[PDB]
Amino acid sequence: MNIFEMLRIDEGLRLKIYKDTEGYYDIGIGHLLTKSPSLNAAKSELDKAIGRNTNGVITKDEAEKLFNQDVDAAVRGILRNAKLKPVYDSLDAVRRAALINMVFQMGETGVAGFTNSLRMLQQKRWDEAAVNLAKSRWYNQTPNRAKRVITTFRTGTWDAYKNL
Ligand SMILES: [Cl-]
Ligand SMILES: [Cl-]
Repeated sequence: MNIFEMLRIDEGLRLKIYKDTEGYYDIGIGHLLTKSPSLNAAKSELDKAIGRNTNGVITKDEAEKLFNQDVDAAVRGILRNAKLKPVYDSLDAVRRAALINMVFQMGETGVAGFTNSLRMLQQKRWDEAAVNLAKSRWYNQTPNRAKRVITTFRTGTWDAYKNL
């Protein structure tokens, strides 16, 4: 299992513009196009992202390309963020993948806001961090997904994902 495989399980794969859990427009493997309510705004961002008149549809390759850019950007965003980098550098490989998952999902800014949890993770207080992470809108909105990432941070293993 690796980050790619992990996120591909959590986000799925759709080749046509779709609404995410929050009502925004995405395409591919959780690639956010626009937060705006217009399908046109979305088709426009989409063609601009792919570099061609897509007409709301892309291929698998195209989806994977966006995905690759999105993971890379997540990592790069963690590394340039003053609150995140330290956390990330203190973690083992599996748990680093759990932090990238939350960043890809919610943005660097969103994550950096989990101040108390970040500190606990940094301290290696697994169970405490898990309980703290759970007290969030994130967990309440997408509990199944949240449970997987939290277990990942709690255990340092890919158990929540083996079987999927
Ligand atoms: Cl893009
Ligand atoms: Cl969920």
